[PDB]
Amino acid sequence: KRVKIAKPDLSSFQPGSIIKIRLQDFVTYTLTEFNLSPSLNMIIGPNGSGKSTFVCAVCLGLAGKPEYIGRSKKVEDFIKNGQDVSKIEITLKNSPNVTDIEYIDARDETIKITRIITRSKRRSDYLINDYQVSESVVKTLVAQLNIQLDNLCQFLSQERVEEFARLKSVKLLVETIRSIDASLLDVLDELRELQGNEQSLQKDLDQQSKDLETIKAKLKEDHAVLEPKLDDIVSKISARFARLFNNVGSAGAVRLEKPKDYAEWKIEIMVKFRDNAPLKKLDSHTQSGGERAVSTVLYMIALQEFTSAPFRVVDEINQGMDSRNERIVHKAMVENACAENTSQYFLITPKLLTGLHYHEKMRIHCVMAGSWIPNPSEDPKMIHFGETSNYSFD
Amino acid sequence: SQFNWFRIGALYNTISKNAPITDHLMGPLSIEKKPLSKKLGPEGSINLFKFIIDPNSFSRSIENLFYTSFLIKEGKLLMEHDEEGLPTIKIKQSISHTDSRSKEIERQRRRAAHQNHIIFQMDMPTWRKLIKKYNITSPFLD
Repeated sequence: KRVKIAKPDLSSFQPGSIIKIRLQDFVTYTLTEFNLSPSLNMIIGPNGSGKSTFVCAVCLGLAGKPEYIGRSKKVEDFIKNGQDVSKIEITLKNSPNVTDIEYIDARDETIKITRIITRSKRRSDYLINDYQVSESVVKTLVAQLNIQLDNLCQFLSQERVEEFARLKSVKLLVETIRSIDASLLDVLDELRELQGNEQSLQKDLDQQSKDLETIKAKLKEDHAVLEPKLDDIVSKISARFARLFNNVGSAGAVRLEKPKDYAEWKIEIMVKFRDNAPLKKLDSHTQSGGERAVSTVLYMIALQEFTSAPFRVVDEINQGMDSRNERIVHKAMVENACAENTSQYFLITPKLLTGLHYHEKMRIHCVMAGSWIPNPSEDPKMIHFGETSNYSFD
Repeated sequence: SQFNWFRIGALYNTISKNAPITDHLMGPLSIEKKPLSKKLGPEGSINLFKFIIDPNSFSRSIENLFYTSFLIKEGKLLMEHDEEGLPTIKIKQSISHTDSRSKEIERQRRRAAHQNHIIFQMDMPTWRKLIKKYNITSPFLD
């Protein structure tokens, strides 16, 4: 019978994932379709061939702007040279937990978000299930899906990779305290400053005697409330760090050192991937680039299940790190993809690596074109790039 | 450390599993270096003049505008002229086209057409005026 493409049933796919992506009127790709695996995604292709352009278009489709991803803004690059409008369509699973939606019911399972870029018009106009809206609606939807673009944890770019490369313990403390509500740290800092000034008044005294007891009682109560939650969080993240570093054959844990002063609490990362390198904080100059990249990627992965973001985006990651650290981080990615209901990562491989391991759960996508291959628009079966389940029935 | 962990271990690897066991002495030690609107139905239409006013509440007009508010964001709302010459409130079907730009073409088509903002639809004098003739007015949505 007639060949039928696999049904893009969003119920089977995990919530927040993307099944089919439509790319219209872009550089060297005017008519393209992409299918993304529910577990994890792999795209193979040289940098500058449109794969990075396609990923950036997907990012901009969901209330994304070029200057909000930590990179230069080039709207004209997306628009096909000659064509007036360039269009990206992205479909996600829908759940009755997000408000301010147009035309789509809560019980509905489909959210279609379309972004169009044109030269003549300079405005932020998006589409929700093919209905024109301002960027505010799509932005608040993205906020209500627990996914963030400005934050570097959910989305990783080349500038963000560089920023993670030289990362201080204070930044680790900041990101830990921003993941959970940051009011607790502010309150404890206020109480510790109150303790300091009360102790200063006490040595000055050496009305004042009535103080330093209620203050210390309040400080003890706040510390007692604060301690178990961060203790269990630190234990969990350290366990995840160890279970992600086991494949490297190294021992490491994310420890939260807590001096007497609450603001002096810092984050320590234990490194064992290289025997010569002693146990110290992550830094680019002393350690090798590949091992540091693997460590920070694993640290990103550890803070994914706890987060409610539907997926995480990493860019310029599969580019070779010594062909050994990159191999072990690919093995870690395979192991993570073995677990079900995991976030979908849009992988970028600017440089080809010999003997890459391909898990059955993940699928590779190729965007390269051949001279003997007919034009994608004229060939009905060539519109899909790097997809094999489309040809087979269902 | 109370139970026989050897007797069971002695039964295994000996009675069953027929597993070869060898000392394998340290021979390599000595290696030689070898040197949203599902319920509604479209066709009905009625005047809007008491569709807004409710003796119970003044805000009833806002919820009538709330029906438009869901349609304001894309602007698909358009009410048609009746004998009075002004737009008349009616229900709208769900509409869908082929691609995301096809509906966009649809919306800018309606913007190009003449728009019904010559007179703000809800005005005080005429509502009383129609009440006196036929006392019909009335809201169809509540």
